[PDB]
Amino acid sequence: IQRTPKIQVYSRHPAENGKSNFLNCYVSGFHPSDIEVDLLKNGERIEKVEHSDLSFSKDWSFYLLYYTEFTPTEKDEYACRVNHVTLSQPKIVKWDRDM
Amino acid sequence: KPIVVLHGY
Amino acid sequence: GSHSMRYFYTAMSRPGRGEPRFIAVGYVDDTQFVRFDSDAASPRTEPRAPWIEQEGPEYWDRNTQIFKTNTQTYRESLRNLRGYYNQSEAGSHIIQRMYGCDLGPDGRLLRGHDQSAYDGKDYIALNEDLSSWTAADTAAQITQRKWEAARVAEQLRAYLEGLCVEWLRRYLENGKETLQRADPPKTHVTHHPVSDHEATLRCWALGFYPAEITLTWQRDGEDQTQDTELVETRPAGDRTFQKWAAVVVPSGEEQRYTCHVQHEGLPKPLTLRWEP
Repeated sequence: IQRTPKIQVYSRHPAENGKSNFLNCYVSGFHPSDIEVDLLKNGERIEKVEHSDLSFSKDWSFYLLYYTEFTPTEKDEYACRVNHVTLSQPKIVKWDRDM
Repeated sequence: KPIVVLHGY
Repeated sequence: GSHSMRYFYTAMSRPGRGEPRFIAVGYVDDTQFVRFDSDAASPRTEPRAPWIEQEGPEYWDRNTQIFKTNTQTYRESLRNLRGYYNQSEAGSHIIQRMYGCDLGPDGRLLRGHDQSAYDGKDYIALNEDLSSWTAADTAAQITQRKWEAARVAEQLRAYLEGLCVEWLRRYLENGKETLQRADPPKTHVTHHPVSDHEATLRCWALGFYPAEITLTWQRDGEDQTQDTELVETRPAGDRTFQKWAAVVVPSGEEQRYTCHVQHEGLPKPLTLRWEP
């Protein structure tokens, strides 16, 4: 009855250190629709994170895009924290610039 | 433009 | 070439946390253009694409009226479906509805759609004939009987063949510079060594619209479908989409591998290789 979210963490543009960009967390393939998504900078929750309007795919599973403006560096670690009824603990997916 | 409100389930 | 309009309705009950929430969104192809949320401070139909903003006050008032009435109608429907399945008042439940029209590469109606799900399971659907219903179970049979009495299929056929197509063509003309503009993918191949004698070749496609794309890896001109990791196409946030396909190759054998890209925005399909 319930489906766990797929999670992708990525940037809008090719990542360049010192250049302004957008950090995306795409959650998809989940049911029910209730979901908690935060973007993290070095483990700390980023404020003013926006998201797309709730929609669903042909298989009825929901999807949402969470996003914020960010400037990537060499040492700053970015991640996406997702909580859903299907998960016993919040899932942390790190940002890999090659993914 | 959406369709008019249709009968409930 | 081909175009579609879809509305997506979601109604979710939440016992002990207020009345069920109703959300409606509207799409033309892969472009959302309207939204409604019953949870909003002042619930109203809001523009989500620049080309819809030109619609007059009558349009927006009519949209809002429809979605406000739907909010109430769907709350009643959730109460009914709970009863159809002998479910308690304690659990949270979801009704989803999607409907709309498809056009071919000429303008006329290709196919109409109206489908409903309850808790993510197919519940009731309008058949392609736009005249009959397919009910999933004995619960959905009650809904079917109600819908036959209220002439729902007939109303849907009239809408899907008429207003749906008319408004889609209007939106396609008003938003032609984006909706009827296919942006080709920017493509490249990256090389990631995993061990002394294996490496990952990743074929990237970026900045493309619409979302429809074919990315494939070939070895000696043969599709590597079973050995290719293909991520779900993802939104960049600027209307465009991203995708990659990856294959693990033996080191030194990289030039036996070709990535093939098919997209509407391209003058010709692309063949790419890793360039050291």
